[PDB]
This record gives sequence, structure tokens and C-alpha cells, in this order.
Amino acid sequence: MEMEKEFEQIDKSGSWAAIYQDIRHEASDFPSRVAKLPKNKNRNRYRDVSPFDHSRIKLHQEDNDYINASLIKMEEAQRSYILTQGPLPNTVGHFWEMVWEQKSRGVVMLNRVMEKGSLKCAQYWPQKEEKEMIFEDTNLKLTLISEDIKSYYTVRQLELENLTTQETREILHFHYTTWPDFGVPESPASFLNFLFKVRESGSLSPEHGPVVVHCSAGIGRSGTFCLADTCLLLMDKRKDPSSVDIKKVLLEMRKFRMGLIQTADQLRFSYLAVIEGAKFIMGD
Ligand SMILES: Cc1c(C(=O)O)oc2ccccc12
Repeated sequence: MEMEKEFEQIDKSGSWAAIYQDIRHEASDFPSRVAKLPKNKNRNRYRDVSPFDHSRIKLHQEDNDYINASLIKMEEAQRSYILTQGPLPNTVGHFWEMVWEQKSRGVVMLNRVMEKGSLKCAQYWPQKEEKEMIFEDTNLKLTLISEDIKSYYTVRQLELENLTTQETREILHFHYTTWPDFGVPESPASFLNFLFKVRESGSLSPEHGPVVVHCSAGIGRSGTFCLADTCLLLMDKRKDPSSVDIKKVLLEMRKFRMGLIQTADQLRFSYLAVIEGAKFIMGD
């Protein structure tokens, strides 16, 4: 079926939970043996969220190459994403090592450091220009260059230096600051505006490594971001945009990381975002 009328048909029939449970039943199951090794317990935020072995990102290190991060490679859309958990106190150096080694331009953050009164990720970037961060375990230096605070999101320019080689690179940090503690946003307008700002920066383009996107577990809000981006790109590429099937795209992405889209409310929100976004693209 088309999307916008499939949408009204699920709303009127109140069957979002059943649609979402079907997706959960059909999703891929692949091994995640490296994630479960005892030496990696303090590298995982949640025991039930792990990268598959076949798609996990490897650190260029001979001691322990493990990070909780997955490569999502979308062949028809010609887009790739790295989805990862919010960094932990003992993985902030690994996180920036990955950014460096994978040649990423941008980092997309969809959570606040504290939500619901608890810490959802480490403070992994510097908050003042004159107070830089040094990660001694991976030999990197990170400096805040500029910060632009808007009503729904903040963009930061960061400088990452590999202290072994003295090479430097500019990284863009895109921080969506207004996702509610409970539920999903009422309108997708600010989330779509944010997606378009990431696109306009070059961070999603083939001349760079894959964008790094995270929330707390790296599967819920993060899944919503890449699902909406990929669906909108397919609608622009194909002769028949109404052939884009959001449930089929989601099952393809779940071949590369488990659990993408965590609730039936997130599924409904993803439909809403793609529907509204397809009107703004046109040709309108
Ligand atoms: C014409 C059209 C429809 C439709 O027939 O509903 O859905 C789309 C999505 C993207 C671009 C064009 C379309």
C-alpha cells in the first residue's frame, strides 16, 4: 500500500502495536559473540543491546578492537551510517578513535547528557574553547572551536588532532536537544528541519566516511533518524515514489543492527516524518 493512506488505515483501526510486533517477529537474528566476551562487559551500556559480529566497527588496535557500534550500509540509497551507543566513561577515547579511523565528518547526538534524572551518556566533548580534552588511552586531542545554540538544536565545530601524527581534522557536532523525556514529538517539523541541516553540511555525503549517530542505546531515536533519511532519498531516486515501503526499509536496516525503532510510537512518528518530508522536498 501507499504510505499516507496505510497510515490513516492503521490510525483508524488502532493497530500500531500489532504492526510493530510483526516487524519484531520478522527481524534478523545474527550472532554477537564478541560483544558478550567477559573482557567487554564495561564497554556495553545495556546487556540486551549489542552489535552483530558481521557488521560491527573494529578499532585499529591489536589489544582489544571492540566498540558497541554498527555499520548500516544501504545499497540502493547509496548511504551508510554508523549507529552507536552513547559513550561511557571508559569508552570516550574509543569513540573518538572510531571517528578518526572511519574518516567521519559529522556526529549526530539525539539525547541530552541527563534525562529522567539519570546519566544517559558521558560528557564526551569540551564545553569551553580554552579547556580542551586529551584522551590518553588513544592519543587524541579535542578542542571546541565554535558553538551555535538554536531553539531545537545546537551545532558545534570541533578540532580533532591525532597526537601521534599531528594531523588535524574539523568535525561537526549536530545536537538535537528537544526530544521529550517520554514519548515522541507531537510534530515532526523540528526533527525534519534538523535532518536537513545535517544534510546541508556535507556530513552524509560520499566524499566523507559514514556519519556517526547515537542516542543512549543507539537503536531508538537513532533508528528514526536513519530510517527517515533513507526513505526520503529513495523517494527522490525512484520513478515511482509511492513504491517506497517503510516497513521493508526498516527490516533491511535491522539486518545490520538489532532493535532499530524501540516502540510503536516511534514507528508511527517515523511514518509521520517521511509523509511530511515528502511534501517539502517538492518539488514543493
Ligand atoms: C505521487 C506520490 C505519491 C502518491 O501517489 O501518494 O507518494 C509519493 C511519494 C513521493 C513522491 C511522489 C509521490
